[PDB]
Amino acid sequence: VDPVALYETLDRATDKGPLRPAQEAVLGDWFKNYVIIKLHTGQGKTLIGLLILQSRLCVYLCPDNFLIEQTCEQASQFILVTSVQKLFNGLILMDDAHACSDRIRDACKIKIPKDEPAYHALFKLFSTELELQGVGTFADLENGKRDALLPVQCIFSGAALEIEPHIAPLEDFGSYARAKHRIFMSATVTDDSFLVKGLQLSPDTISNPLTYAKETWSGEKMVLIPSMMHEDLDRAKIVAWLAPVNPKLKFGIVALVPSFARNKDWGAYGAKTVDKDSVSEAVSDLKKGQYGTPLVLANRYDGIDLPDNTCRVLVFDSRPFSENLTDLYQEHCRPESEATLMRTIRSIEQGMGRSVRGEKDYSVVVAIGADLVRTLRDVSSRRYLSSQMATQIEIGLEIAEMAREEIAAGKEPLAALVGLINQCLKRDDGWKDFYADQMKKVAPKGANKEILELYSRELAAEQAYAAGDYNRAEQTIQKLLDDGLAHPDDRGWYLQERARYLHDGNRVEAQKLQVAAHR
Amino acid sequence: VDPVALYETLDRATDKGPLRPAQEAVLGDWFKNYGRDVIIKLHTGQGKTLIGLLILQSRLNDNRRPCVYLCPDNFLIEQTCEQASQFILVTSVQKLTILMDDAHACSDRIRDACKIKIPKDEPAYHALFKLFSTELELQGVGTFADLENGKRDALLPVPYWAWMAKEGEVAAILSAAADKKSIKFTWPLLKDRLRLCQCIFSGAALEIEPHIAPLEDFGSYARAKHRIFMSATVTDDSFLVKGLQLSPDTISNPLTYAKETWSGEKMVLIPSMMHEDLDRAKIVAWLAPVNPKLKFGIVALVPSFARNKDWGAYGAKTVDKDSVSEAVSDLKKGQYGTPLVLANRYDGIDLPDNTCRVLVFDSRPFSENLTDLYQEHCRPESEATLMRTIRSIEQGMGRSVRGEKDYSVVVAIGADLVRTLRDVSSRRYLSSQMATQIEIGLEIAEMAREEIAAGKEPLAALVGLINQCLKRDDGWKDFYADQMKKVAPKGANKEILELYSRELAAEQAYAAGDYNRAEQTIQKLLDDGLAHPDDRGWYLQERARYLHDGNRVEAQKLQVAAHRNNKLLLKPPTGVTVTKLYADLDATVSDILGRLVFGTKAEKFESALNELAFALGFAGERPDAEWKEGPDNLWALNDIQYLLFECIHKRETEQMNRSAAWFDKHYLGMKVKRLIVHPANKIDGM
Repeated sequence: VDPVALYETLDRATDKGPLRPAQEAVLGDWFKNYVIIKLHTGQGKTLIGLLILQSRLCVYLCPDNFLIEQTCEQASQFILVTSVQKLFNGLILMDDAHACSDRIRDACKIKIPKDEPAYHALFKLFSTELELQGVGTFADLENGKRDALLPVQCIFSGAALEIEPHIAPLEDFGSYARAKHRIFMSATVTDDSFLVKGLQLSPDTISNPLTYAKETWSGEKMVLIPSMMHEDLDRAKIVAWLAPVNPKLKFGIVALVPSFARNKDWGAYGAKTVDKDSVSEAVSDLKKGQYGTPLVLANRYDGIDLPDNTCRVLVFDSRPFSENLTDLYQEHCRPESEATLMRTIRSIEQGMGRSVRGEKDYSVVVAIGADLVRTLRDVSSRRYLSSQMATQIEIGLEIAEMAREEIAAGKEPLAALVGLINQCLKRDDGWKDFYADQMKKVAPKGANKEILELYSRELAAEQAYAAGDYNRAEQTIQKLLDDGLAHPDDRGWYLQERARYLHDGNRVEAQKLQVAAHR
Repeated sequence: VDPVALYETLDRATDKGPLRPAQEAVLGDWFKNYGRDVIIKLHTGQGKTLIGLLILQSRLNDNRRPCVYLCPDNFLIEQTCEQASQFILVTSVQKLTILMDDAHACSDRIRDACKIKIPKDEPAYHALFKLFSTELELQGVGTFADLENGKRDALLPVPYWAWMAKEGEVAAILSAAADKKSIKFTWPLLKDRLRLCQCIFSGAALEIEPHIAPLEDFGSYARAKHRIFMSATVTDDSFLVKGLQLSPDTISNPLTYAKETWSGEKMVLIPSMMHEDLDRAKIVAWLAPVNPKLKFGIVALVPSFARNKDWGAYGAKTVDKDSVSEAVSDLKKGQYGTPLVLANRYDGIDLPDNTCRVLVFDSRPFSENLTDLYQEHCRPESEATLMRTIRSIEQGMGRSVRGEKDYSVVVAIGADLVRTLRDVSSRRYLSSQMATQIEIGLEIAEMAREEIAAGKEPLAALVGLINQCLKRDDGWKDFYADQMKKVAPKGANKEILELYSRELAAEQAYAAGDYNRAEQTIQKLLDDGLAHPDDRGWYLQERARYLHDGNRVEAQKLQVAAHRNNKLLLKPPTGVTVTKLYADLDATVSDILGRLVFGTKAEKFESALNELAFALGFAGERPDAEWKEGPDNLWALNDIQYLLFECIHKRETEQMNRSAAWFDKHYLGMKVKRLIVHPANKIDGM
């Protein structure tokens, strides 16, 4: 049942030709051998997925329900697909593996808020581990605010009662771990080094992505970082520019924004401030040419398809801070740690994977905020980023250089920004060929072996602490520091991690470690 | 610029893959060569829109411009260049360096646009009727009265000698009618090229047409710098020589894909060769009333505007070639309750995927052109007649597919396609694809007979076979997947090309005034022995036809000899004197039985009432069509006994008087039984 040849048995629509060359190859390499099918989206990952889920003659998986009833239509234009909220139980394929890692993370955080009565039983019951330290800062959480940590496995914070381990406990999804092996998919822009934290699977075959030999470069992403062109284009200007209704544009806007408070900046101009399934409405009307109203989504940097003129402009408004509070509290506590940089970058990259879904596609991405700049400027963070991303980012940086040249030539920053968006929109060949020259810097890479190993140790520390063998966690962090894998601040923070692993043991050693970290 | 590499520079929509293997091979073959004329064939969905546009883009960017694809109709001007959004100049053929699609369809829109048709309502009919009132009578004393009484399909020519003798009077009468919708579009052409043409009368319309469509007159296509007449692999490309003015070379070197065998699916049905309880009288009872179950479009194709009545009475949506532009779009929406009905739409509609999974093909496409009916009268069995009817079969089934894994149910039901698709000689005039697809259609028809032999309802057997193509049946798919291995595309038979090219050159020679060079070319053809002896008489008429402009004595002797070979030809006013007169048998009698029914179209009725003599073994003639006076039908029952038939109101009483006087004049005192064509029996009628 061979997925390179037997594709010619599909009584496909008149609009459907052969396979891509890359599909011919990757289907063959799957077939001869059988993991991350890194390909530029628009190499027909839908078709690759459905042809593996034909060669299994066993089902798809995807972020969340809104798209999946739509995506099954290609089993009509060319076993039944299903979303990931189903089929698993606690006791093949997947798609957009980091984008769906957030959905499978939020399904771990079954928090319940403090106005539901269960907290008032929880707060006194759990008190024996937290009251001994927390009363020094009981202030925000006495009023129900979320801004305070509770100094108690799972984390606890001043907001809701919160079943949230540091790693997402997605192991409570059973058959995910049990099948012989299962293919993923992921755009080549993905930093798949995060998978061992985002999806827990182990470093080895994650380091060998299935890849066409000539797999190279794709997606005309004009990734504007206008926070490195001028402060006249700092974040507040774009909201007050692209949020109004403007049906005179021939393509969709969308905006991706960090919090439900900032819906009051975009929505001040009447944008369609949807929720996590009414997005279907504004995306479908943007397909149906209703280019009038910018769709806007809070804290959903992921799991949206916007092929071709459905979006030539995505506004990536600000540096993400998660739907989950532990991932936020660590941003305060570990401000230049590897964990914080990779956790942010894994979203910064995924928050650009929406507005391109074709191989020859073109797209403005505007990604803005000086804190986002602080996260993307560092060469170490472009080391975390994929080399396709690192190149596309650096091309974005060169466009910001040309934009600063234009402004130095006296061009008003918003009129230069309109000009730049004109270049990508109107297929300006002097821009397209410039971009084609610049793309020769692209080459693919495997997952980063430096980091998969450290994260397997950190992950193993979490599981050993969970498996009743805190001693093996002590050995893991000792071995980690002896190998020198920690960043200079983590050389302090790991004493607090060790202490958290040891507060169930001899209380005094962990206490001395915390005192040694507290400074 | 290079069409091998150009494809990957396309800003193509996310739903579009790479360049196909067939397209890339064929575009190597184009680019390593032509980058003036060459045919192509390429199966539907091999992307002839895509191929056509990589070529026309390729030409447009090396500044060799303008160059244009033709859509076979006005409907498609949007549906084609939509794929300049999904991936330039384009236009409908009725609006006109031109690199075709759908070669026979684009031929025919170039012919029917170049053909006068004047209906009985307008004085333009009656003034010409007054003009030719003597010579039409002297070509059918009987039939000349059925024009004023006005049966739709009584049919008379005006002879070449009549036409040339009254040239300026016709030109004056119809210049005085140059504004009418019956005349307006054709008029800049045939008002000048009079003598090359012929003119034919019927009791509902009259027509005027040249024997070769006047391509050289065109503003653009006549002066083209390159062409490539792409067509579906279904087409027998042999007909394009005269319709599109090819060399034999151009058609002889087609750029098909080097490893092509078969692609595209048509479940061609011939229900009239399954059972008579499945011929057109059965299929009448089922298809057009509204049905709730259907998930796919249905289009009824009928030969002419008068044939709408049955499906319209059952209630299918009787749109026309203009108003179809709505319903064909609502077939994409979901209008599946009510089928369309289209008259004479064997060409120019493209119905991809579920826009049509069922198409009905009612009857043998006797043209919107009287010229082809009267050449079916002059030459009922010639190569030209068999080609011009077989070609319309080969086009009509090509409506309901435009992909390669696309699929379709062309239901072709005619009682005369019985006496059309059977003959292997007639199936010479097909591509190897279309010939094989038709033969698989007859084996499929036999399998429907086997279902009826399993006692199943014949219509339900059709609904079953419909299911076997709707639901991608393992049976039909593997049955086809076994049988089509026999095929690769043909070139063309040089014997046909050379014959047809000499026919063309004879017309062009007479247009040059070299009537003698045309005449010699015809004699040369007969000395090469290619034409069957029954076509020889038409060629003697062809010799005489041009010679009448200046060598009337030999032309008259030739016309006498033409009449001696085949009497249904034109007969001169002087010199000629009246001389004294199992399944394939089932099919041919069924074509006779299908026409002899009382009140049928008169030409069909009379022709069946002549052929019925030979089906009964008598020697038959049509004196009103042969001797041009006297009875419409006359048989010798033996050399002393005869049988006679004649076409109740006042005016019809003249006919039996004249035909009696003719018979008593030429066949003096011979014994006869005399009949009149009426079912009425008071004022034998049989």
